[PDB]
Amino acid sequence: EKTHRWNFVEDKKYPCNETKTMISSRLDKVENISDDFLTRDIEQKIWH
RNA sequence: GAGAAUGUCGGGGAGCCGAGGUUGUGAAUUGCUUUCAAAAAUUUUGAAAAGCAAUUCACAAUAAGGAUUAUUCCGUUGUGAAAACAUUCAAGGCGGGGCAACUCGCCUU
Repeated sequence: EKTHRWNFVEDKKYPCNETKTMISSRLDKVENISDDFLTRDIEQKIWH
C-alpha cells in the first residue's frame, strides 16, 4: 500500500471471473475426486 | 465525440399468483312499513303476503361480448380508412435438461 497505486479506484473491487472461481470452490468442497476434473468442457457444460 | 468493461440512481414493458369489495341467487335469525287478516278497547294484540333491510354461510358474475378444448385466449395501448395493422413469426442440423410434455444453447442459409 505504502508505495504504489494501480490507476483504478483505490478502494474499489473489480470482477475477476466469479463463475469459474465459485465453481472451483463448490467442486473443492465435494472432495473424493482428482484435482483435474475442472476443465473448459466441464465448466462450460455445468454452466449451461 | 464514439466504442467496450465495471458500479450507482430512475423509468417503461411483459408475466405467474393472492385477499377484499360490489351486484344477484339460496338459506338461518331478527327488524321497519303497507295490505289482507282475525281478537280486544280511532287505538292495542295475532296469522299471512309483499317492499326494504341487517349479521353469517354457500354459490353466480366482476368491463357489454366473441373464440377455442390448448391444462390456449382476445376485449380500456399506439397508427390510421385499408375496419387494415403493430404489439407473437423461417428452414434445418449439432447438443444440455428432465416421467416426458416442454425448456435452454451452438452451427449455415
